Amino acid sequence: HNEAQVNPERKNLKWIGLDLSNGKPRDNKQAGVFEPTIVKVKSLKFATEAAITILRIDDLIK
Amino acid sequence: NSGMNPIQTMTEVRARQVKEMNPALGIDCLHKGTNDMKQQHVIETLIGKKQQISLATQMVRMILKIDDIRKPGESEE
Amino acid sequence: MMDVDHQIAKLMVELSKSQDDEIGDGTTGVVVLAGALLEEAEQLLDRGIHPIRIADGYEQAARVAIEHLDKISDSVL
Amino acid sequence: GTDSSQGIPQLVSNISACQVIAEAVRTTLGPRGMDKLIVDGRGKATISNDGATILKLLDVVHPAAKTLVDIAKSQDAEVGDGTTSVTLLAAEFLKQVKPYVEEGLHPQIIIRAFRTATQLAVNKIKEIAVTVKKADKVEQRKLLEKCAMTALSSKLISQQKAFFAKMVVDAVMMLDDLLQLKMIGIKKVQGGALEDSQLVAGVAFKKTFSYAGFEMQPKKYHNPKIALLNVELELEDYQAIVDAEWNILYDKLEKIHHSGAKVVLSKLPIGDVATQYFADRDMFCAGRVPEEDLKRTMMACGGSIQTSVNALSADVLGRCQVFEETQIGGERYNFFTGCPKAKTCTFILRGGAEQFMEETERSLHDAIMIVRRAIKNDSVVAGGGAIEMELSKYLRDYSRTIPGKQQLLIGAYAKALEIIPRQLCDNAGFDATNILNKLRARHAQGGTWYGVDINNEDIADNFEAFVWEPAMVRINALTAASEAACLIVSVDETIKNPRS
Amino acid sequence: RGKGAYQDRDKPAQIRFSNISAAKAVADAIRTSLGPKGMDKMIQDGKGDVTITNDGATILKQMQVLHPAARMLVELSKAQDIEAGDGTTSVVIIAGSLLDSCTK
Amino acid sequence: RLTEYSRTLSGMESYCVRAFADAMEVIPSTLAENAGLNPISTVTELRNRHAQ
Amino acid sequence: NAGYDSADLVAQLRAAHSEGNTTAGLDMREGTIGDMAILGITESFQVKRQVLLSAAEAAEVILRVDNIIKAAPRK
Amino acid sequence: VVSQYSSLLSPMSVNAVMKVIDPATATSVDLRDIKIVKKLGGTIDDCELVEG
Amino acid sequence: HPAAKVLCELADLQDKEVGDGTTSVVIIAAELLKNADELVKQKIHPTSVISGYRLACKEAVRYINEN
Ligand SMILES: Nc1ncnc2c1ncn2[C@@H]1O[C@H](COP(=O)(O)OP(=O)(O)O)[C@@H](O)[C@H]1O
Ligand SMILES: Nc1ncnc2c1ncn2[C@@H]1O[C@H](COP(=O)(O)OP(=O)(O)O)[C@@H](O)[C@H]1O
Ligand SMILES: Nc1ncnc2c1ncn2[C@@H]1O[C@H](COP(=O)(O)OP(=O)(O)O)[C@@H](O)[C@H]1O
Repeated sequence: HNEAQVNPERKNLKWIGLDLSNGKPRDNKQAGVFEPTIVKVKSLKFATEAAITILRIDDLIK
Repeated sequence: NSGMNPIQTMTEVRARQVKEMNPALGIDCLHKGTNDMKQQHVIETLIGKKQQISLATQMVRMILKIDDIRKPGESEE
Repeated sequence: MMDVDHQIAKLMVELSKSQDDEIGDGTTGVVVLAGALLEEAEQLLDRGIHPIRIADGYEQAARVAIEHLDKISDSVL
Repeated sequence: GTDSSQGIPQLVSNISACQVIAEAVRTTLGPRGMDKLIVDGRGKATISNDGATILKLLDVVHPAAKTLVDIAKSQDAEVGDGTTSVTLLAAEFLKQVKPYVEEGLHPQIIIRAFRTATQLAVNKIKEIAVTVKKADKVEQRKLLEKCAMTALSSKLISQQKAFFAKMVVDAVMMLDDLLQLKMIGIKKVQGGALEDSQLVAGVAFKKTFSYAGFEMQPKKYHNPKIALLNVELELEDYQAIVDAEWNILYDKLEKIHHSGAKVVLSKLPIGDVATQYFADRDMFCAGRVPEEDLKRTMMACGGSIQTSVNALSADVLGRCQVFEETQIGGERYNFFTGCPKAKTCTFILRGGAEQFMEETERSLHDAIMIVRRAIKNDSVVAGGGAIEMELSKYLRDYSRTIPGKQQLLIGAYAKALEIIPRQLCDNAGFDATNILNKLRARHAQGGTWYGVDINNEDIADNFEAFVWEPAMVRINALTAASEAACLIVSVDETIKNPRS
Repeated sequence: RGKGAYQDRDKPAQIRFSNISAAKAVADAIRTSLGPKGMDKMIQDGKGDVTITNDGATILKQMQVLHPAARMLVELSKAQDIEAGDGTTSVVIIAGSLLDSCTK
Repeated sequence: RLTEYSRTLSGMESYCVRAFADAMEVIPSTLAENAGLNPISTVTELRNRHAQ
Repeated sequence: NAGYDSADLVAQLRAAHSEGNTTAGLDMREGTIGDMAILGITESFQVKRQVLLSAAEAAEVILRVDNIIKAAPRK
Repeated sequence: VVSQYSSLLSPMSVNAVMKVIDPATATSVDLRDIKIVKKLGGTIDDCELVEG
Repeated sequence: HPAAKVLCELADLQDKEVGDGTTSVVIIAAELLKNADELVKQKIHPTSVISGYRLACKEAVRYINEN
């Protein structure tokens, strides 16, 4: 994924998934393992909110 | 040490020293009734006082820059 | 002849010895002056001030005090 | 030794020992760092802002501690500029790869990654190193004076810094012969002002009670020489020892002008109360001299040594230029100057304040190190927390390029290179965290030589600030730190052999 | 003139210093949770009860402390909360700082 | 304001009022130390600006 | 309770009562003498007399006890 | 705790404030006019106003 | 432990919202907590950490909706 950004001609290198059959880097858009956008967006948002809430809690001593 | 009120004497002597510049306006420890320190025949070497100030400043500066002491703290019985 | 344990007390002891064999009188002055210097230095440290600038300001202040002492000098036979 | 078993736990123990040994010296980096006072037995606590000087007096017992101190000592012996840097850098490497050893990262992988990262860093510093030696070095020495001024920038001695820098570089340019701490020996004198301080091309010592008894010496003598004598010179079988004493006393007077010696050196006391017996000599005497004085006088023109009772040589009054003995501050001082090869420089530490000894040690010696490294080396870069940022940025950028195990290790290495500005700005006292972010932004986008300013505690393009660091010395320091880190990481277990 | 009152008795003074020290212990345990830029407190109950919040007077209700000065500081904070409803965290901090000033 | 009043309230109580002001001055210091930036700076520019 | 002088004020009030000033008392504001009638410091005659008599009676009661004997403590 | 959402919650919260008070003659605001349920779980972004 | 209760009920909230991803959100949250605790032991006041995390989340969602 470094080449995805450093190299402007390597635009179509952004979906190197994980082929769990062999555990080798692999094109995944062709492979077809897909995740809904809403799922990842809400997952990241909820993880960040949970992190903020926990980090905002320190009013004990132990 | 004596017992007089410190801060009122402090302010009064400071105001008088503002009125007239004099290293002889200070505390009347012996209760002689006058703040004219020279009139009470008190003399000390200037070298002593300058050395006092310089030594105190140097020692305080040195202590300010030291933050390392090692202790075992085993609380032996 | 104090049971000094921390090296800072020993440093104050050598301060007193240096003032004593340098002059002889005023050895109490350096100790009390350092005590008060540290008195306000510890609140300045509590405010969150690193010792370097405190030491520099203290040295400037010592120079000012020495200049005042030189200004208000008076000598006799 | 707790969980000092073969494998990773002993490596964890070594890393912890390295962290502990770093903590002691972690706070003295830089010219404005705090000093350390620790009890050392009989209470002779020593004040020393140099981290290496702290190192010689530590109590290292862990094998990791010893195998880091030895690397530090080797670096100190090779060059005196930078020993806290290498130890603290290696400690950072160790503690930033510690979160990787426990996962099962085999140490050989870390060794390979460290070596390749060190090679990348050496290439990067070589391709960025800038040579400014040709920029008016032999002539127009004002650049050297400006570089020396950094040693006392925005300090209470800045007003007097210009003249001191000019005359020390003047002394050095004819003394650019691999100087060191012992070669240039300064002396502290009380009284007077600090402005008229000078650096004689010789030595300076005081005729103490055990140094010289005779006075009004023939100062204007153009053939001085040192005469080393290993014998005393001061003032019913009792008559036998009385006669022996009289004979010895009479015999010790034959090495004054019969042997032709103007300065006599002896390790036994010279009686000032016996001056009336020393007045007949009409010649200078020196007793209880330091070994520094002995070596400086020997290298200057070379004094004679006498071994027998009446030893005599042809170098008793040989070739030395001129003798000097001038009272300074109301007290007579001895100057064994005036020699054909007087390759020494003694600073007359004129000053009312007696406690400025450490201040002048940390000002003048650092300034003369700066001028010596500027003269000897040719290529320098703007550092003071700037070049380390460049190396860290380049290594972190290169990390994402390569796939494999060593990517994460090189990333941790680059993350460890950022500690030098951290420690420098913390020792200054500023908010370390803000300095880091400011440096990183102004360095990644702005420039390649933006560094910290210790005076106003903010960033500055250190290339204009003239914060120079010799490229070769920095390369050697980084190589030593990487080698120490690799050596520690490549270790599994110690062998005890307590008794049998 | 000269000397005034000898002032021989001194123990209640140092007892009051101890009270001020307890009050500052409570105060700087409370101080942190003030303002949006601020961070919640640092106090654990001896019995083990736990609360987690940013409004000070809730923490004031957390502590089961011994010294009466701390208890009456809690009373002060809750009284201020009853009266106006804002700045309660500020009041305790001001009180502690004033107590240290009285010490000096 | 309390500091300058204590300056103009010369007496035994003047330093008491000065310490009152100094102790009360902590709330902006608390907010500033929450922000990391120098509270001493924060308050000295606050003093200067309010004086201006 | 205010840190004022004791002996000087005792002597001053002694002299004032020597001239017959049964109204000369201390003032906490200045630590000097004054007219309690003018200064407003007034006290009930009955309360003060009761205080004095009760103090004397309690002192007399206490001084009349010589020996105190303690039985076996319960703790 | 509502720092970023303070700007968000201010309009709705204030509008609910005038719902339980008279913004013309009520000299005192009753704190007992509004009750809160401690619903285990949830997110501040899910603010819900109930008039019943 | 109350922190564990908070984390697991956030996980339940995410599951009730979108379904899949409970493991991912829990793991990411724990990783963020431990990294931020290390960084706060690195003498960083936590509110700056919270602000940085929120900005990073905003940039991340904008990036995802773009790439
Ligand atoms: N004026 C200065 N500005 C920036 N950095 C400085 C300055 N003076 C010294 N340093 C830094 O201090 C480091 C070494 O200082 P120090 O640890 O005190 O002594 P040593 O060189 O013996 O280790 C150098 O790497 C140098 O970058
Ligand atoms: N957006 C803001 N910007 C700056 N300061 C604020 C802001 N919001 C609140 N404050 C400050 O926080 C302080 C305390 O308010 P608050 O914490 O709500 O009361 P309490 O301390 O009783 O809980 C106030 O003095 C106010 O100046
Ligand atoms: N065929 C696949 N290859 C690689 N990864 C997969 C595959 N199918 C699912 N995944 C991964 O599983 C993760 C989500 O699973 P998980 O969150 O455990 O489900 P649940 O939330 O129901 O427990 C996604 O991040 C996705 O990358």
